[PDB]
Parts: sequence; C-alpha cells; structure tokens
Amino acid sequence: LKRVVWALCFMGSLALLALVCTNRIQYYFLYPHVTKLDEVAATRLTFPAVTFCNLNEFRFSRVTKNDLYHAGELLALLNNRYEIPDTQTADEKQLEILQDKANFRNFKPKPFNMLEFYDRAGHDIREMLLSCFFRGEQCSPEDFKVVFTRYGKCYTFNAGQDGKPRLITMKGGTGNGLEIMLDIQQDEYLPVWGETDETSFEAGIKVQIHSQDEPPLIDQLGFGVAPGFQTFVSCQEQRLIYLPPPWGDCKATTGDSEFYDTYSITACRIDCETRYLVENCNCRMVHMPGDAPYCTPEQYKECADPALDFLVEKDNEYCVCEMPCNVTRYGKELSMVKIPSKASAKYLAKKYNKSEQYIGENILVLDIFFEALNYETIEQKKAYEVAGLLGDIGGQMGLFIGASILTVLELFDYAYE
Amino acid sequence: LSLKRVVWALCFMGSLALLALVCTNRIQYYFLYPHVTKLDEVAATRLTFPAVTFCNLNEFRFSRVTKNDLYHAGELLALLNNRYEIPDTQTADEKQLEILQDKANFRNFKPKPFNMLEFYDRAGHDIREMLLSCFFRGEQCSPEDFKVVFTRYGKCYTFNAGQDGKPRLITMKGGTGNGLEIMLDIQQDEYLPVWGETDETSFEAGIKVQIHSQDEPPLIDQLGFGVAPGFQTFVSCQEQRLIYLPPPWGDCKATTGDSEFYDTYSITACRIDCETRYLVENCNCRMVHMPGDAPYCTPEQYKECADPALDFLVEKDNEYCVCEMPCNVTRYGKELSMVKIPSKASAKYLAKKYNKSEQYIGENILVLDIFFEALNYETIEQKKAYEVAGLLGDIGGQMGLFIGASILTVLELFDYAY
Amino acid sequence: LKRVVWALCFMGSLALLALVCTNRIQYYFLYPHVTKLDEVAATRLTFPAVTFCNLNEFRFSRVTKNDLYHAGELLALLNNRYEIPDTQTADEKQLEILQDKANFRNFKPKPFNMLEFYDRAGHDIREMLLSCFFRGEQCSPEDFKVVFTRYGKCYTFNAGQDGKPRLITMKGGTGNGLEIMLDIQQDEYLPVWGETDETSFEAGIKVQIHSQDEPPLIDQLGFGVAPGFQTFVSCQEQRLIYLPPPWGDCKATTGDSEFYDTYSITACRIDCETRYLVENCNCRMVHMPGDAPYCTPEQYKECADPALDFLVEKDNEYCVCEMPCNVTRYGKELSMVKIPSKASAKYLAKKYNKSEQYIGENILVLDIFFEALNYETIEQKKAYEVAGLLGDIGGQMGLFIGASILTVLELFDYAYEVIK
Ligand SMILES: OC[C@H]1O[C@H](O[C@H]2[C@H](O)[C@@H](O)[C@@H](O)O[C@@H]2CO)[C@H](O)[C@@H](O)[C@@H]1O
Ligand SMILES: OC[C@H]1O[C@H](O[C@H]2[C@H](O)[C@@H](O)[C@@H](O)O[C@@H]2CO)[C@H](O)[C@@H](O)[C@@H]1O
Ligand SMILES: OC[C@H]1O[C@H](O[C@H]2[C@H](O)[C@@H](O)[C@@H](O)O[C@@H]2CO)[C@H](O)[C@@H](O)[C@@H]1O
Ligand SMILES: *[C@@H]1O[C@H](CO)[C@@H](O)[C@H](O)[C@H]1NC(C)=O
Ligand SMILES: *[C@@H]1O[C@H](CO)[C@@H](O)[C@H](O)[C@H]1NC(C)=O
Ligand SMILES: *[C@@H]1O[C@H](CO)[C@@H](O)[C@H](O)[C@H]1NC(C)=O
Ligand SMILES: *[C@@H]1O[C@H](CO)[C@@H](O)[C@H](O)[C@H]1NC(C)=O
Ligand SMILES: *[C@@H]1O[C@H](CO)[C@@H](O)[C@H](O)[C@H]1NC(C)=O
Ligand SMILES: *[C@@H]1O[C@H](CO)[C@@H](O)[C@H](O)[C@H]1NC(C)=O
Ligand SMILES: [Cl-]
Ligand SMILES: [Cl-]
Ligand SMILES: [Cl-]
Repeated sequence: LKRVVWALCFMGSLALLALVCTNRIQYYFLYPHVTKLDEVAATRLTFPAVTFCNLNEFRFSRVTKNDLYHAGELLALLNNRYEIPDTQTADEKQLEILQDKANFRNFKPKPFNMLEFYDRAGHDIREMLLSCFFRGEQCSPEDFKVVFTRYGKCYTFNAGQDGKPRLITMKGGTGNGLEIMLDIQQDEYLPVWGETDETSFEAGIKVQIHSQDEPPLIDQLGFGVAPGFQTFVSCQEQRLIYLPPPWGDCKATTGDSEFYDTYSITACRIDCETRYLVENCNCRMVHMPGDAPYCTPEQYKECADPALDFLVEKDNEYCVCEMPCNVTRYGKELSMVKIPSKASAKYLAKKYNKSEQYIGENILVLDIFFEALNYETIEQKKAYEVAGLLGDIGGQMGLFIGASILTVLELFDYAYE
Repeated sequence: LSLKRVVWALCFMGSLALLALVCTNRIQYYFLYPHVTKLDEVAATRLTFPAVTFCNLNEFRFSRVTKNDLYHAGELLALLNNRYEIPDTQTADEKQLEILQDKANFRNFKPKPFNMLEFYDRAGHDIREMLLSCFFRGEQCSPEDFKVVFTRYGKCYTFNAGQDGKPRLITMKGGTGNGLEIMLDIQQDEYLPVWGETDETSFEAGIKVQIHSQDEPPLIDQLGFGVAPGFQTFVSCQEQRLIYLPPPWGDCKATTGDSEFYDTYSITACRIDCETRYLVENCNCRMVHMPGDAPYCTPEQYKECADPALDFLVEKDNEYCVCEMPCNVTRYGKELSMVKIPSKASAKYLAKKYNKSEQYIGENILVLDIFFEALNYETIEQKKAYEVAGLLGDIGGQMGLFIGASILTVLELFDYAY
Repeated sequence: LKRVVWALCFMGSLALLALVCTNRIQYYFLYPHVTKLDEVAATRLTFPAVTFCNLNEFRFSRVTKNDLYHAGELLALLNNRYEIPDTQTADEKQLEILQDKANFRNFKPKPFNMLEFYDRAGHDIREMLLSCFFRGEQCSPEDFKVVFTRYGKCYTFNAGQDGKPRLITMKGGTGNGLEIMLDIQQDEYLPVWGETDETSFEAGIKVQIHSQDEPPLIDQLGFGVAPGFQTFVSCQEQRLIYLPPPWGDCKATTGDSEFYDTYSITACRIDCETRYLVENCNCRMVHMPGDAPYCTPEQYKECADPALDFLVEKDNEYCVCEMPCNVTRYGKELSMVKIPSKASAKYLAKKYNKSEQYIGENILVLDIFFEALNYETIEQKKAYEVAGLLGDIGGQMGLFIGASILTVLELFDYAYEVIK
C-alpha cells in the first residue's frame, strides 16, 4: 500500500535538523567568551625589566654657568632676569658657590641642549650603585641600560638585548631575585627654591617593574623607595589575554613599529603624547621617541610641561587607548626594615667614606623577587567555537543522514528498475 | 535474519532509557541551583573616583581643651586622676604642663554644660589647618571639598563624599596624574600629652585613611590603613566590583533590606547599625559617631559603658553583631610605597613657606597620593549556571535525538510490526 | 557491481557516528579542567600562624669567650687568626669588652655547638615582647613557640597543636586580629665589621604569616617590619585547590611524613636542602630536621652557607618541587604610622624604663588582621567526567554498536556469494 509514514518521517528528520542548526547557529553568533583563571608556581619564569630613577633630576656639582643661564629659570634657580631670586635657602656655602655660578657679567652663552643636559647632569649609575646581585651573581653598572624618562636619566636592569640568554627565576624568595644597594646622593640634590615640574620635595627613587617589551611610564606608574630602609618587593606575574571583536574589544599591532614593536597601553600613551606635543609645541621632550627637535628650556616652561601635564592629569579625550590583547601585570607586596642598624652604621660609613648620619639619609637596599605562586593567568577564551558548533549539530545531522541512507537502501531496486 | 528486528528494537529502548537518564540528571542538576563566577580585569574609562576619608591619630588639639573640658573629660583622657589634685607629669613641651596645671585648678570653678559631640567638633583637628595643598587631576581642591564625618577617632574628613553638589569625579588613565594628591601637617605640637592608656589616646603619630564607595560609610578605626609623617605615600589602586546571588543560588542580602540608618546595605552599615542598637540598649546612649537620635554618651558613660561595649563588639563578639553578605560589594585593591619628605635640599624651602623649623617639617608633613593603575577595574560576578531556558534547551535537544533515532526504527520496523 | 552504493551507506553511516563519538571522546582524554573562583566574608575563619625573627642573630651580652673563639670568624668579629682587626672599627665601649673577651692567652677551647649557641644567645621573647593582644585578650611569651630558622632563634604565634581551642576571626579589622609591641633591642646587636651570611646591615624583624601545617622559610619569603613604626597588615586568606594527574601536576600528602605531616612547597624545599647539605657537607644547619650532626661554625663558613646559598640563589635543577594539591596563600596590604609621637614618648620611656631615644629606635607595633572579604577560594574542578561524556555521545556510540552488529550481520549473509 501507500505509506505516507515514510515521507512524514523524512520531513520530521529534516525539521529536527533545521531547528538544531538554527538554535546552535544563533548561539554561535552571540560570540560568547569565558575567562579562564589559574594561579600556579611556574618554572623558568622570565624575570622582568626593572627601571629606576633618582627623584633628583640634576646633580648640583654638574650644573655649569651655561646650564644655569639657559635652564636656571626652569629649575627655579634664577628669576626671569637671570638673577638669583629672593629665595636664598642655603645658609651653607651652597649659595655662595651658586652666586659665583650665576655671575653672567661678560659671560658668552654657549650652545645648550636639554637632552645633553640630562645626560651630563643626571645621576650616574656608577656612583649610585654600591652593590648589585641577581641570583647569586654580581651585576655591575654595565648591566643597566640608560633610559630617559620624565625624571631625566634613569636606568633599567634586564632590559633585554645584551647576552645573558634571558634571565629567569625558578624558586620563590629573595634568593632568586635582584638585590641592589644604592646611594641616592642628597649631597648632589639641586637646591629647591620653588615648585616646578622638574622640582622635587622628596628624596629617594622611583621604580617600575615591567615586561621587557613595554616601555616605562615611571613618573605616572612607578612606586617609591625611601632612603634609610631595605625594601622587600614580593611579586607575582599576572598574564592577561583578551579577545578582539566580535568576542571582545582588544587590539594588537604587528611587527611594524611606529615607535614601539609591541602594542601596550604605555606604548600607546607615549606615542599619543609625542604627537600631541609635536603638533602643539613643535618639539618633543627628551624622553619622547621620534626625530622632532627637542624642546628648549623655554619651550618646556611655556608649552611642553603644561601640555604633558594636561594629558596625564586633565585630558579625557585626546589620548585614550584601546585595551591590548596581551598584558603582563606584576602584583606587588612591599615591606621594609631600617638601614643601617646602630651596630652597622660605622662599618658602612667607613666602607663608603661617609659620615654615619649620611648613610642613614642616603643608603637604601632594594630586593625584588617573586613569591612561590609566581604566576597567574587570566585569559578570555572563545566559549563556542566551530568544533563546538559542528559537534552540537553533528548528532542530529547523523540521524538525518541515516534516514536518507535508509531511504536509499529502500529504493535501490525500484530506482534501478 | 530476525536479529535485524531486535537490533532496531533495542536501539529504540536504549534511546528511550538515555532520554530518561539524561533529562532526569539535568533537572536534578538544575535543582542544585549552581552558579558560575565570571571574572574580568580591564582598563575602564569614566571610572568613578572613590570617597577618601582620613583622620588625625590625635583626637583633641591641646590648645582647644578648656577648663570645662578638662573638668568633664579629664578622667577619660587620662589627664586627671581626680578633680582635686594638680597634674605633675613632665611634658615634651615644658609649657604644656604649666597650662595644664592652671586649667586643672577647679577651686571655685562652676561646671558648665558639656557635650562630647561639641567637644570633638570644636577640639578636633581642623582641615583648614592640616591641609597644606590639595590637587585632583590637575585641579586645586580646598578644605571645602572635604566633608566633616565623625568616626571613633573623632572629627575626620571625607574627600569626594558625593553627599552635596553633583559633579561626579572620574578617572580615565592610570597613574598619579589622574588621582588625588594632598599634603598635610599632622600638627604634633597640638597632640595631647599621653599619660595613660585609653581608647581615646594614641602612642602613634600620623593619620588613618580609608578608601571606600560613596554609598558605604567608613569604619576607619577597624579597616583604615595608616600613613606616616615624613613620607610621601603612593597608593596605587584597582576597583573590584563583586556581585553575589541571593539565597537560592547564593546567600547574599539585597542592598535594600529595609534601610535603617543608611539607604544602601553594606557590611559596614550593618555593623554600625548593630553597634548603635547594642549601645543604646546597654548604655542608654550612643557614641558621637553613631546615627539615630539617642542621647550622646557623656565622658562618664564613654569610660564606664560605651568604650567597653564597643571594644567587646569589635574584638570579642562572635554572635551579637554578625552581618550577611551584601549582594553588591566594592573592594579597592591597594599597593602602597613611599619616599622621604623633605629632602635636605627642600627642607629649608618648606620650613620657610609654612613658618616652621626644618625639624618640624620632618616630623609633621606628609604627602599622600591616591590613584589607579592602568588595569583599574576588575569584576567578579556570580551568575546562574543553569537557568530554566537552559534546561528546556537541553531537554529539547535530547528529545530531538530521541525522535531522530526512533524514526530510524519506525522506518525499519514498519513492515514487520505493522 | 552497483553494490557499492550499498557498501558506502554502511561505511558512511559508521563514519559519521564514529566522528561524532571521537570528537567528545578525544576531548575527554585531554582531561580538561575549570577553575572556580569565589571571594566572600567567611565566618569563624582559622587565624594563621605568625612567625617572626629579630634581624640580629646573637645578643652581644650573651657571647662568651668560647663562643667568640669558635664563631668569631663566622660573625666577622675575628680574622682567620683569631684576632680583632684594627681597633678603630666599633664603639670603644664594646671594643674593650670584646678585646677582653677575645683575649685567648693560653685559652683552652671547650666544646661548642651552634644549636646551643643560637638557643642561648638568640633574642629572648620574654624581653622583646612588651605587649601582646589577640582579639581583646592578652597573650604572653608562653603563647609563642620557639622555631629555629636561618635567622636563628625565632618565634611563632598560634603555631597550633598547643592543646588550646582554635583561634578564629569573625569580623574585618584590627579588633579581630593580633597586635604586638616589640623591643628589637639594638643595644644587644652584635657589632658588624664585615659581610657574612650571619651579619645584618638592617635593624627590625622579619615576619611570615603562614598556615599552621606549613613550616616557615622566613629568610626567603618573609616580609620586613621596621622599628619606630606601627605597621598594619590587612590580610585575605586564599585557598587554592589543584587536581592531580591526568588533570593536573599536583601531588597530595600521600605516603609517610619523611619530615612533615603535610606536603607544601616549603616542606619540600627544606627536605631537599637538608639532603643536599648532608651529602656535600656531611652536616645540617641548625634549622634543618633529621639527625645528622650539626655543622660547626667552620663548616658553616666553608661548606654550609655556600651550599645553601647555591640552592636558594643559583640552583635550577637539584631542588625542584612539585605543586601541592592544597595551598593557602595570604594576600596582604601593609601600611604604617610613626611611633612614638612626641606626646607619647615620655610615657613609653617611663613605662618600659628606657630613654626616649631608645624607644624611637627600638619599639615597633605590629597589627595582623583580616579585611571584611577575608576568604578567597580558587579550585580546579574536572571539566568533563565520564557521566558527562556518556550524556553527550551515549546515544551515538550506542547506535554505532547496533550499526556495527547490523553490519557484521549484513556482510555475513552476503557470504552467501561463496556458494556461487
Ligand atoms: O578547540 C575547541 C574544541 O576542542 C574539541 O574539539 C576537538 C576534537 O575533540 C578533536 O578530536 C579534534 O577534532 O580537534 C577538535 C578541535 O578542532 C572539543 O570537543 C570541542 O567541543 C571544542 O569546541
Ligand atoms: O548528539 C550528540 C551531541 O550532543 C550534544 O549536543 C546537544 C547540544 O549540547 C544541545 O544544546 C542541543 O542542541 O542538542 C544537541 C544534540 O542534538 C553535545 O553537546 C555534542 O557535543 C554531541 O555531539
Ligand atoms: O551531578 C553534578 C553534575 O551534573 C551535570 O552532569 C550531568 C550531565 O549533564 C547529564 O547529562 C548526565 O550525564 O548526568 C550528569 C550527572 O551525573 C553537570 O553537567 C555537571 O557539571 C555536574 O558536575
Ligand atoms: C603575550 O606576550 C608575551 C610576551 O610578553 C608572550 O610570551 C606570550 O606568548 C604572549 N601571549 C599570547 C598568546 O599572545
Ligand atoms: C673621603 O672623603 C674625604 C672628604 O670628602 C676626602 O677628602 C677623601 O679624599 C676621601 N677618601 C678617599 C680615599 O676617597
Ligand atoms: C546590585 O547589583 C545589581 C547588578 O549589577 C545592580 O544593578 C544594582 O544597582 C546593585 N545595587 C542596587 C540594588 O542598586
Ligand atoms: C611665624 O614666623 C614669624 C616671623 O616670620 C614669627 O614672628 C611668628 O611667631 C611665627 N609663628 C609662630 C607664633 O610660631
Ligand atoms: C586543604 O588543607 C587544609 C589544611 O591546611 C585543610 O584544612 C582543608 O580541608 C584542605 N582542603 C581540601 C579540599 O583538601
Ligand atoms: C631601669 O634601667 C636601669 C638602667 O638600665 C636599671 O639599673 C634598673 O634596674 C631598671 N629598673 C628596673 C626596676 O628594672
Ligand atoms: Cl596620556
Ligand atoms: Cl561590630
Ligand atoms: Cl631550595
């Protein structure tokens, strides 16, 4: 007889497949994601780059008559008339020497450049670094790469480019980390007679721990370290991965570097800051990339400093960056003990040829290492991929192919006639 | 060749048992009301800057303590053993004992009305005197940007309380520039001499600070962090928004549970509310920093009932004042660091600017920077892992597999069974 | 033969089903995991153990002529000739007493033991502890357990297994925690005339907050606390649970307790370090477990310190520890204020019978407590278990079987072709 039951079942089988495909395909277009977390003790962890700056930008003994003439006003050492202000806070022979230095009678100005000034007058790592050790191995001034920041001449440990085939840490604790003893040299601090962006009321250093493929932004993001203490910095590397649209909203540039090889929030901000200053001040500050001419002291005071301050303080629209797809964050827990103890003050004073009082106001020890659970990952993952879609329809699709197959083994003869 | 009949018969049966087991196991799972906690850490824009409350560790300014104050609160502050003997304890500042011995002479003195709130409000440190400089995102702030708030430390101040005005302060980029920077003078010259150990006296110098959501009251004596004079302290933060699910899936309490003294539910609001009811019931008074309208405890009540009662609650209590988890919580992760102030090179400038000795600057001035790091926003939210719609979808998919498999049977066992 | 359009149906049929099953089965064999996170305010949270050490290892007043003879060089107080270098080095007050104590004229060395020296000369909790309060209740020296570490004689508050009820925290804040005031006693600090693993340029204490079943490794993992400040340590307990193979690479506390009842990274490191030193120096440092003989001060300087330093600084393969399946981490946020204020110095000086100057250079207060959200859990869970696999492809691998039988039962009757 006539069995419509077969044509009805075939339709159903196709109908069920249509619904499953529509449902699963709709969910797929929602491009959902899941964030996977894990916190473990990784081995062979790559030690980061560590940048540090003295809070004092220019060494008093390195400031010359010509430097004073050109940048004196910027440093608040001279008034708008090339003269020492009514601010004479130096009952010492520091004012005396400064007045001789400020004597411009018959003085002939010589060429001046801010970058050269920072490079020449900035604190010298060779003098600041009293000792340096990384995982039991002694490091020297040469292990530090010079990098210019808003603080001027700063230094980066393990910047990555030398030999030492990637520095790594294996265990938790100070032993597997970096330990440095520094002399901040307050005797070389520039007298502070006013408040300016280059002026500092504080003594110590600013530090920033960051990935080697990310430039520092130490004036904004660094942490402080005070003289007279041994500071312990226990860290945890946190690797965050994000997804680009339609899943997420991150971004990731390719090899080609407008200024920086890798994309990061800092690289983006510095890039944007530089273009903003070049456009508005027709010059770049000494710590900025590119080839525009460096700003003169006058431009720093009249345009550059106020322009950058606007960007890092008030701006809400000019330099806003998009999330990178790859970010490395370093969680840190800081603590400190006093240096020197009464029992070691004499030993340190003699060793470095300083008074005991000096040691207590200038020496600092900094330990940067990782805790046992040194590695955490937070990665956005695609929740419903193709393999997941096909798998979700494969089951129902099979039953349909089967019905069609059984339809073939049922009409093979009739069809063949 | 009859086996080809039982095969499609067993398959159908099996396909039936599978539909049953899977569906039953998924409805049971549903009734376990499971949850998933979703985590995401990003760099948010237009982040709302939190409220920042701070208190001087010294509760009463020496120069503002009068004869009447000493008469009423001298015992509480450990400055007097009784009202008939003259103080004789040497003070760091020699002139303080002399002034104290004169203020302590009550012979022929007529006591005037006294109030602890009035005393705190009048003798507590003045923000207009402590605040040397204040800047938020490049803009200069002033004492008026600070709202007076009473805590267990007495008269304290909150920056960006969000009580008055309207202009919501926002942060956009990571770093000190997008944050708050304040320079304070803690005024140790105004610190009351410490001659005994009480809950109102302190061995320390500096301030206590608490960064909190604007809709959450502070609990600074318990949860604040310290900031020391002689340093510039950097506080790099990260906002963490946590969302919890109610009783079925979780065990939180809607931040709208019959608002008592506060309109938003938080652990702190709950603790303060509970503490207040405890004190009003057991002491018949409330401390100056507590809400409500109960009478304010007198100095006598502070010493005899209030301090002991509040200490019991924040230290020993395990049952009286316990709070349920709120469904909405905002935590601020913080990383602190510091550098020294002043440098030898700036000490003279600061001394001259504020007419103080260089030594004074070194023991009283501090600078505090509160800002956010690049990845300023983290979210940790509990979500229902299996809702009804999800259960239906799964059941619908299972039936789809059932019908699909059974069709092969009806089609191969048609001629036979029918 | 047009029989292929019949042989393909069975093969194609078993193809799809096989594909659908292999998909989830291959996934199952990857043994995927999911990490569940939660952060809450737990009630009756178990307070951790808190270990602390003075940065100075030996009290000047407790050093004897015989201690000086045996440990002098190790402490840099004597040169390799048993003599005190150029007098112009330290306080003449201490120099004199030290010169007298160093006078070895026809002196006969008596037996010496480093453990005994640390125990006798190390700082005494009875002297360092000025006050101690836990949740409003006074604690005392008897509340601290002695524990030897590389810093020498240290102390642990709430070590546990002390026959007392478990200490618990219920609310956030300083009130529900520990507060201790210590005197670091710089007047007892050994003069420093050189740099050795046993000398310190710093003054203060080292502290380590840890679970009671985990030994301390304070020289490597502790945090510092400075004199002249009240330090606040706001904590959050974080419980991490990991899965063993094939899901993960963690190892649980199985077998016997070679040295410790529970497994932890620190227990593993201390065990390994001990074995390493016994092998290379045939002795163990005072803070190590076991029964090997204690290294002499000469062995410390010539073999032990260099050996341990190698392990904690340079080694990359000798002591590699596996991940525990259970870990408790304590996140912490530190802050501080100054002590004493100008207004409280006299009171403290009088109360503890010390000069005002002494108070400012030796006293410190430490507060260890938990924030409101005191408990975080991060646990690895199995993502795809057998029941889940069967729930996904139970029907497919079921039909595949039937199709297979139906197939074997097919080409079988096909064997009929043999006749012809
Ligand atoms: O990659 C995500 C995807 O993984 C698994 O699919 C695997 C499959 O199990 C393997 O046998 C092989 O075919 O590679 C596939 C991925 O390309 C999961 O089964 C699937 O749900 C998931 O989406
Ligand atoms: O049938 C095999 C197939 O079962 C599951 O796919 C389900 C899906 O998860 C449901 O949401 C709904 O769409 O029904 C589908 C089955 O028809 C497994 O998730 C999938 O991996 C498996 O291949
Ligand atoms: O019982 C906890 C368990 O429930 C669910 O696993 C189910 C599965 O979904 C069903 O299809 C069937 O196989 O029974 C299983 C339980 O025995 C959840 O999917 C699973 O995550 C959860 O642990
Ligand atoms: C993220 O960048 C780091 C280098 O900083 C690299 O090692 C890692 O593989 C990257 N992750 C991904 C998947 O892009
Ligand atoms: C030590 O410092 C003094 C004073 O500045 C100086 O005269 C002397 O040359 C220095 N000694 C050495 C060896 O550098
Ligand atoms: C509680 O959390 C929900 C979910 O984000 C939010 O919409 C609400 O504003 C929060 N608090 C309330 C009830 O206002
Ligand atoms: C502030 O300095 C002035 C002189 O510049 C002095 O007369 C005055 O007494 C000082 N302020 C006080 C009262 O401490
Ligand atoms: C983890 O270890 C602790 C002991 O430190 C124990 O109390 C707890 O029950 C353990 N948790 C699990 C899931 O094993
Ligand atoms: C106080 O210290 C002095 C000098 O160190 C000592 O002689 C005296 O015994 C101490 N007082 C008491 C009662 O301990
Ligand atoms: Cl910017
Ligand atoms: Cl309470
Ligand atoms: Cl080791």
